Amino acid sequence: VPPLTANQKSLIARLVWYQEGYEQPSEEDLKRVTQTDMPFRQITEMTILTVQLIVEFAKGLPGFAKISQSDQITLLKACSSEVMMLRVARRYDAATDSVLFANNQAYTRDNYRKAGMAYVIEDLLHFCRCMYSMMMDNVHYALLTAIVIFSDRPGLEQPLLVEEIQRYYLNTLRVYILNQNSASPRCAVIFGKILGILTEIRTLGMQNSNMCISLKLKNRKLPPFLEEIWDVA
Amino acid sequence: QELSIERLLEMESLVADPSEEFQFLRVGPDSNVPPKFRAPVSSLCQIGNKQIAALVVWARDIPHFSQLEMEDQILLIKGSWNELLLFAIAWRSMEFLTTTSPPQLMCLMPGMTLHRNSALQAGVGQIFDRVLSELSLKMRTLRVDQAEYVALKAIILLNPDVKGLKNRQEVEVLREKMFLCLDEYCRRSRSSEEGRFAALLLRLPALRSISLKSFEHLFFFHLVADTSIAGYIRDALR
Ligand SMILES: C/C=C/CC/C=C/CC/C=C/CCCCCCC(=O)OC[C@H](COP(=O)(O)OCCN)OC(=O)CCCCCCC/C=C/C/C=C\CCC
Ligand SMILES: CC(C)(O)CC[C@@H](O)[C@](C)(O)[C@H]1CC[C@@]2(O)C3=CC(=O)[C@@H]4C[C@@H](O)[C@@H](O)C[C@]4(C)[C@H]3CC[C@]12C
Repeated sequence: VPPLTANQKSLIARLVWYQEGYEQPSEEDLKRVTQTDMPFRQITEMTILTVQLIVEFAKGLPGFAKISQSDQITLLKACSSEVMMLRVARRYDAATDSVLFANNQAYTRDNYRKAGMAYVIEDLLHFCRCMYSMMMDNVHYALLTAIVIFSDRPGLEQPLLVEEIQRYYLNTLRVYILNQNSASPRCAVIFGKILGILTEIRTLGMQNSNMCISLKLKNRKLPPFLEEIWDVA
Repeated sequence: QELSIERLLEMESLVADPSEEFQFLRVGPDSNVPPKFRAPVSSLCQIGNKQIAALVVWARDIPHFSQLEMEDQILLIKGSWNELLLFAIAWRSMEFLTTTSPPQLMCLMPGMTLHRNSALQAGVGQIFDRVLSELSLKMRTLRVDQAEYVALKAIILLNPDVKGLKNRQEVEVLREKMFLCLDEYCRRSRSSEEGRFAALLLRLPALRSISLKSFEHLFFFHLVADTSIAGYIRDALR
């Protein structure tokens, strides 16, 4: 039964370390922001912090520094809203049907309404329910995040390099699943359901795009950091 | 009758009934399509309506599908028809792929092709190219066969994450069955290539993005009958 090679385990451990080190903003970053359009400003300001964290996880990934500066921006701009969806899934509370922010306040459908983001919250919470219905662990989550980052995106100069890099992470994920379940047939089902997430976050990511465009058109105060990364023309 | 790649394979060689005239796609009275190009676009809408109708009769006869709640059946086809149509276009257009100038030809249906210059004229060149590179070209390099293709079609349709499903678990069992079928097949037809299972399923997110982008164009030109679609699907399955 296919074991994990020394490099796959070293890879898994690294990603698990970077993951929990970057899952919440630093104490000082968080205190600076909370040092206080309330829902709207905390949603947008926390989203800046989240995107900063995603970028720092990405750069810590093996494979990333091997990719040209132009393709790094292409990968980061395209994938950052999708990875953000995995991060909210981990902070979702089923019992209260809400998202737990880094300050420990629970944000409901109502808070997103008052912040003018009712468009986005329905499908997000549904995703969260479906995503916490899966009961995913830290390794699945870490590997999946790397798989999203190294996905094929339009405008890549070296998409075969990126594919090769992503292929190593998919294999690590597949072999890690086989080692969790003693290589039974249902390993394909677990692996398939996980890969299925890649497709549902493309919808949510595009909804995030539309929300940003909408906010700009409705003359709402959307930060330039976010306008920049998500190409809100 | 069991959900198997064998049965999906024998479902491709079956013809939809002509008497299912449903207008999922149509040039509206409100549409911003220029007068001169109403005729071609209306024709293409009609070609798409034929295919949609074919996908409905296809879906309805998938093993265990007609045994699902009727409202759920409608939801699964509503959520997947656009992806299925683009997937089928991408499969058909592999034939028309021949330094390394970008592919010029999209097979809309047997006999009929759409040229790049026309997609350019219509302002849909980017998306035309993505269908042909991320789908057609990719499926050629991967050498996806018909068995693999019909498996992915069923997986596309059998989506338990569709919003508003009643018996969510009854879809999940049908999709999990398809993962097993697909994985079994891949370990047998291609036991040499590690990563084929994942490589086949990586096409699905790409197809979702492309599908979402095509809806934006369709709604901009007022080509889609959003309110009536659910009624047509109910009518057609009936
Ligand atoms: C999943 C959907 C698959 C269903 C398949 C059936 C196709 C439905 C219609 C799609 C049209 C394909 C583009 C070719 C248009 C041919 C006519 C033409 O050249 O007019 C140009 C005209 C210049 O005017 P204009 O006002 O000067 O144009 C503005 C400047 N360009 O353009 C127009 O008037 C508008 C044409 C309608 C474009 C709708 C495309 C949306 C669907 C995209 C995905 C479908 C697959 C095809 C990929 C290419
Ligand atoms: C248009 C827009 C601003 O991009 C909308 C983003 C919004 O819809 C999201 C996806 O729902 C954002 C808003 C607040 C948010 O950034 C977050 C606020 C938080 O306090 C934490 C901060 C970090 O720890 C994240 O890793 C998780 C979380 C919950 C993130 C996840 C993504 C959230 C929940």
